[PDB]
Amino acid sequence: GVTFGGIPTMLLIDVSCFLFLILVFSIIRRRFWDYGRIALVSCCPWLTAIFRLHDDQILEWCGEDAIHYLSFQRHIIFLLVVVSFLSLCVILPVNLSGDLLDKDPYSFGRTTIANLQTDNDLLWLHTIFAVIYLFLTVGFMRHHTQSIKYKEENLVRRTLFITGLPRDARKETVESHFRDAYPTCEVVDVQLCYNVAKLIYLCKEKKKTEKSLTYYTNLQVKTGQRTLINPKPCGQFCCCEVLGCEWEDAISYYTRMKDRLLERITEEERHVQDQPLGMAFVTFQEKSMATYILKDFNACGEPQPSSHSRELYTSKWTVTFAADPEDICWKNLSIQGLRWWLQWLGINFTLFLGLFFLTTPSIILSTMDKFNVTKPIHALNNPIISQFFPTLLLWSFSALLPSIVYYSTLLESHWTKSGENQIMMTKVYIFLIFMVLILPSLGLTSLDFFFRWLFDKTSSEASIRLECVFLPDQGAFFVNYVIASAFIGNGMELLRLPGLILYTFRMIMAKTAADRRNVKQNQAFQYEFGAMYAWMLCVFTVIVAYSITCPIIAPFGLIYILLKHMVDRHNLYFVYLPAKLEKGIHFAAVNQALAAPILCLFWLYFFSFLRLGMKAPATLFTFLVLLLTILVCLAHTCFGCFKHLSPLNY
Repeated sequence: GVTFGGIPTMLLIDVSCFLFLILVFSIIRRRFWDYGRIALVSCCPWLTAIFRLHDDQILEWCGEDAIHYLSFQRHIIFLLVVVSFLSLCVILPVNLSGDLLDKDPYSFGRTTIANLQTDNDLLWLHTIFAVIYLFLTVGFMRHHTQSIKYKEENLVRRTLFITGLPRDARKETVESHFRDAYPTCEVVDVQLCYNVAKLIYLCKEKKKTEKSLTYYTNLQVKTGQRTLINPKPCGQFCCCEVLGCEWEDAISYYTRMKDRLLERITEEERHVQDQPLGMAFVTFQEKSMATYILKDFNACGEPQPSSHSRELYTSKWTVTFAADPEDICWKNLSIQGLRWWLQWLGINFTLFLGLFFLTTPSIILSTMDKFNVTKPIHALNNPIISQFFPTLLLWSFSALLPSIVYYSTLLESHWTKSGENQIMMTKVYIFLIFMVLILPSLGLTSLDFFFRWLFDKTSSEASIRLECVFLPDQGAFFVNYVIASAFIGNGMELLRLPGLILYTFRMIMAKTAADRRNVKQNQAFQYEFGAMYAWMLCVFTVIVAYSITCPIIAPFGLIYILLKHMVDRHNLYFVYLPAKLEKGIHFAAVNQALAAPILCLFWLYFFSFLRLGMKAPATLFTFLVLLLTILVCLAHTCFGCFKHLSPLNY
């Protein structure tokens, strides 16, 4: 646009959408069955509960994982404050002090690294600031890691989760082994695991039926008469008497349902003892001896046999440090061995095969156009559904692709919630870093095209795609992306429109008023750390990568992180029941945060390669910094994934 790269108009549109979303949420928060405060049922009260909520209140009402998440967000806020100061006060004047682009005062290109000549000997300032950004990111994330570790030392954990037991072991034999082979440890109790998933589900259904029964008994006794109900999907409505939907006594119906639940309960009680899960929860009297056994097993095989060794297949065990009882997924704890791995290689391999060729909405849409999918629509339908259907399709594809990557991890079974969240964070962040940042920056549309251009080796007339990175339209595109994530993205995260749709569908498809109450008290679910970390890290990566190339994205990134911190302080309390995950997802998020300074260094290395060329001083300096910061971080990942093998860690 003729204005500042479309930033004024797009910012006005996004802030208007944010205000409208705030208005809609303020209207619907308590009216839509307390959807905006759904975790509390499991003068703006919601707006003043994020500026008055202390950290001690959050530590109690949301867990220590929420505290770690909010401390990470606050550290990112401070880092972005420092980055915005440095950029806006040094790099932006330097970029504006250039004549390589048009002299229009209201021009976005003037505020980019492309405005400076190759012989200005001032791109050294940009490279030095890239190194400074890397150092600042490392320092702030190490401060956050120090904060996590002080809460990671005790953990009051003494239970060890052992898998690989034969389906013939007993508590007596397990205790006999742990006594005969390790005389210095005091075993409290061994809890063999059985396939208690259907049993738990039926127990929960029985409890819900019990609450419905007591509701319809208290109501009956207080009103002096019973209540008519119509058990059928969408049976509350259509008061006209029709066949199929009949009005039947509530007390008798709920009593029959409770009796059937009880018969299934006792049948599953009988049948659950015949399906051992080949696992055990051995809890010791001291974390010292628990860690001693953990070092004995996982740190090197097992160099201490016992009398009950062959009968237990001690060499086949996999002793872990266990997890919180409420983060263990007994529903999908029953898949082991070659399974969960055939499923992993059937889910994630299919996802990789699909995404490798259809990573972006652009390539997905262009495939449809080539295969004459949009031809029936675009035959002759007036200009409206011709210029608006393709853009409507691209937004939809964005959402759907992120969401499919997400669900391949809501699948994958993932025995523990902490294990599910860490893999989800890794998969979603890696996919987003390519769908959002790398491929659109380079002008590509899929990972197949990315690797075809790379050839896995520097060859041919390359380094032309490395100009779409620094055009004064890619920078404005990502500035507008950060603005949208700041206002539209955070407004939609506050509103939770798809969740509201599903909640309304569940409520309307409820048999009775008691059935409408069990939905309200069970709608709230644990906060999706990892799922939210990946999005936050993706936007942060965009901000940092384009913080020097275009020193205008920094204030908008600061605005985005402030608004996201507010929205997450709101959602962790009014919504999103507390989660008890292992303190490893936070470390993984800290490790994945360095990809943003790494990609900033990549951007500046690309610029140096384009202008000064290979073997130039600035280019070689940036390349050396990139190689060092990647090897240090890569060796930092091969350290964590192999730390338990070191006896020093124990």
